[PDB]
Amino acid sequence: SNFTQFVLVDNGGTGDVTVAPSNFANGVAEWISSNSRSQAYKVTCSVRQSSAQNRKYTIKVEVPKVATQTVGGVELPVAAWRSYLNMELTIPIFATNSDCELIVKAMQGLLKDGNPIPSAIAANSGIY
Amino acid sequence: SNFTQFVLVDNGGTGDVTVAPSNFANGVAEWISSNSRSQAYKVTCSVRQSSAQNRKYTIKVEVPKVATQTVGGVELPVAAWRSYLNMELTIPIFATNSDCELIVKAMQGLLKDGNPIPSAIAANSGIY
Amino acid sequence: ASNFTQFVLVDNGGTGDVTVAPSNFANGVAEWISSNSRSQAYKVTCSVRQSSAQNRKYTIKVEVPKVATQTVGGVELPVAAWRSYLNMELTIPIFATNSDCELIVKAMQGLLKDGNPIPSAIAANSGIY
Amino acid sequence: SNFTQFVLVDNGGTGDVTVAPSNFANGVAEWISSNSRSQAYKVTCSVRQSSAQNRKYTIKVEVPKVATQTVGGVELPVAAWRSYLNMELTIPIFATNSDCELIVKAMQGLLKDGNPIPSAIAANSGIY
Amino acid sequence: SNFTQFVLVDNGGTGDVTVAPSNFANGVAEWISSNSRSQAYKVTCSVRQSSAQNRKYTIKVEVPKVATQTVGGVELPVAAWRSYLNMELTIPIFATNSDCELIVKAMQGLLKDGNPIPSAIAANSGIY
Amino acid sequence: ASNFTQFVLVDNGGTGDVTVAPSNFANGVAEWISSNSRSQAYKVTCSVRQSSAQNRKYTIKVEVPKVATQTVGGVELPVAAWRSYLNMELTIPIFATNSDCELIVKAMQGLLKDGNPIPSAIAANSGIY
Repeated sequence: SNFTQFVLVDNGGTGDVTVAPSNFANGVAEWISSNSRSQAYKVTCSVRQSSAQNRKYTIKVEVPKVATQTVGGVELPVAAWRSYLNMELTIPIFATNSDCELIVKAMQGLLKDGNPIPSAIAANSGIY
Repeated sequence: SNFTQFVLVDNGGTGDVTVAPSNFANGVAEWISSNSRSQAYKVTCSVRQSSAQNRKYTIKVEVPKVATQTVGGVELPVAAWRSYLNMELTIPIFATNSDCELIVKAMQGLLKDGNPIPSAIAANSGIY
Repeated sequence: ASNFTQFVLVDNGGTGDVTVAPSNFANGVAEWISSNSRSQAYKVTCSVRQSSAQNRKYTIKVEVPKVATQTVGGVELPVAAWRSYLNMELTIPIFATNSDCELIVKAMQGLLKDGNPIPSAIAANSGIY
Repeated sequence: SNFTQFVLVDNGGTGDVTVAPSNFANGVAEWISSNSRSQAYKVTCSVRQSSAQNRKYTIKVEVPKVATQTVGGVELPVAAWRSYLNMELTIPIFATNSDCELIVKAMQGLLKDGNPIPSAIAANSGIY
Repeated sequence: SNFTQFVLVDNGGTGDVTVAPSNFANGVAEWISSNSRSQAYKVTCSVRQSSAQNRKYTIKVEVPKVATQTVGGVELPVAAWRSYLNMELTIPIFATNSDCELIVKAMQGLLKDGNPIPSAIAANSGIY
Repeated sequence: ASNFTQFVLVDNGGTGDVTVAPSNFANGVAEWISSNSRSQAYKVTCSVRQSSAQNRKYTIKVEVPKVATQTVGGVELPVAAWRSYLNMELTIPIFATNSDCELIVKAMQGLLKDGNPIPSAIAANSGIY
C-alpha cells in the first residue's frame, strides 16, 4: 500500500516534516502533517482517465508559514501565508512501466539540486 | 548564467539526454535536445508577476517516443507520441531565499525515488 | 567573458556590503537583485536599444528600499517602508568610439565622486547654492 | 555652500576635466567646462518636492565626443557629437541623512570600475 | 557554450578582424568589433521555429566601407558607408545532425574562394 | 574570362562532392543546378540589381534537398522529402571600391568558417548562448 506516511521535507533526521494519510474521499488521497491543522502541510493526489487515450495525475502541495496571530489578546496558531504547488501530469495509455519510470526520472531531474529551475526558485529569482 | 546546457535524463554517463538553450523570445527560455527537432526533448521556463503579491513560474517539459514513420516508402524521423508536463509554481513576494530553498526541496522530495507519486507514475498506476 | 556578473552596489568596507546578483534577462532587460525577499531587495535594471537611426540609448534603474516589518491582519510580514528610485537615461551617438564611451563613463564617475557638489547636496538633503 | 567647481573627469592629475559654476537661474545649478557650449561638459542639478511623499533630484550631464573632434569648429549634426545623461533620484520624505548617504553609496557602487554596467557602457556593449 | 569571439576576417595572422560578444538581449547573440557602432563589423544570429515543419536561422552581418575612411569620424550618409548581409536558413524539423553538417558544407562551398558567386561579388560584377 | 562557371557546392574531400553547373540565365537570374532530376537537385541562384540610386543589392538563394523515393499510385518516383532554403541579401553602396567588396567577401567567409560560433550552432541544432 502506497497510502502511507512519508517525509515531505527531509531536514536530516531532526526537523523532518512528515505527512500522514487523512482522507480518501471522491478518489482524492490527502496527506496532512501533525499538530494544528491551520499550520499543517497538505499533499493531495488523484488520477483520472481524462481522455480515451490519456491518464491525468493531479498533485497539489501547500507549504505554510508558521506564525502566531494575536487579535484582542487571543493567540491562535495560524499560517501567515501559504505556498501552493499545482502539478498536472498526462501520460498516454500506451506507456509501459519503463516509460513511466523515465517520466518520473525526468521529473526528479527537473528539480535536482544545482539545476536551473530549483536554483531560481530557491533564490527568489527567475531565469537569467 | 543559468541559461546553459544541463542533463535532463541522467542514464549514468552513457545515454544521457542533454538539452541546450535554443530560444529566449517573449521572456520564455527554451531548451531543446540535439539531433532531429521532431524527436527532441523540449523544456521551457518563464517567470512572471501574476498578482501584486505573487510571482508565478511556468515550466513545461515534453518527452518524445522516438520512432520512424514510413508513408509511401519515404522514411521520416518522427515521434510516435509525446508526454507533456505542465508545472505552475506560485511564490509570494515575501518569501526569502531560505523559503525558496525549502520550496525547491519540497518539490525535489515529491519526486524522489521510492515516494508514492513517482512510483505510481513509473508503474503506469495511480494511488492504491 | 560575460559581463552579466554580480557586483557590490553599496560598499560599506567589507562588512555590511550590499551585493546584487544577476536574476533575469527576460524581454531584453538585465536585472540584478540582492539576497533578500523581493519585497525588501535592492534592484538594478539595465537595457540598451537603438532609439533613433543614429543614436543608442541606455536605460538604467536602481531601487533602494527601506526595510521594515509590517503587521497585516495580526501577522508580521517583511516589507519596505519606502523605496528610492534612480532613473538614468544615456543617449550616445553611433559615431562615438570606445574612447568617447570611456570619457562618458569617467564623467559619470566624477559627477558622483565624494566631495563633489552634487553628491554632497544629495547626502545633506539640500540643493545647490 | 556647495556650488563650487570640481573635477568631472579625473585623469590622474594631468588632462583632468574641470567644470566650474556658470548659471544659477531659477535655482538650477549649472557647471560647464572651458570650451564652447557645443563642445563643453555640462552638469545641471536641481531638487524639488515631486509629490506629497517624495523629493526628486534632477541631474543632467552632457559629454562631448572627443575622437576626431575639431576644437572650436562647427560640428554638425549636434546629435552625432553629444552624449546625454538624464538621472532622476526619487527620495521619500522619511529618509534621514544616513539613508541619503546609503543611497549615495549605492549610486557610487553602481558605477564603480569593474562593475557590470560601467563595463558594458565603456565597451559599446549590453549585458551578455 | 558557443557564444565566444572569433576571427571574422582572416588576414593571415596580422590585420585580422575579430568580433567579440556584445549583446544577448531577447536571446539574440551579437558580435561587434573594436570600433564605433557606425564603423564596426556586426554579426547577429538567432534561431526560431518559423512554421510547424521548419526552423529558421536569421544571420545578419554588417561590413564597413574601409577605403578612404576616417577612423572615429562622422561619416554621412550611413547608407553610403555600410554593407548589409541578411541570411535566412530554413531547415525542416526532420533534419538530423548529419543533414545540418551537409547544409553547412554546402553553404561553405558556395562562398569558397574561386567559386562563381564570391568572384562576382569581389569584382563588383554579376554573372557573365 | 566568364565567371558563370561550375563549382563544388559541398566539398566532401574528392569523393561524394556535390557539384552545381550553370543551367539558366533567363530574366537576369543566373542559376546553377546539380546533375540530378530537378525534383532532387541542388539549386543556386544569384542576381544583382540597382535597388536604390546609391545602392546595389545581391540576391543569392540556395536549395539543399533531402532525396527520397515516393510511391505515388503504385509507382516509385524520385522526390525530395524536404528542402532547406538559404536566402542571402547583400546591399553594397555604389561608393565601395574593390577592396571594400573584398572585405565584405572575407567577412562572409569568416562568418561561416569551421569552429566559429554560428556554423557550430547551426551544425548542432542549437542556438547561441
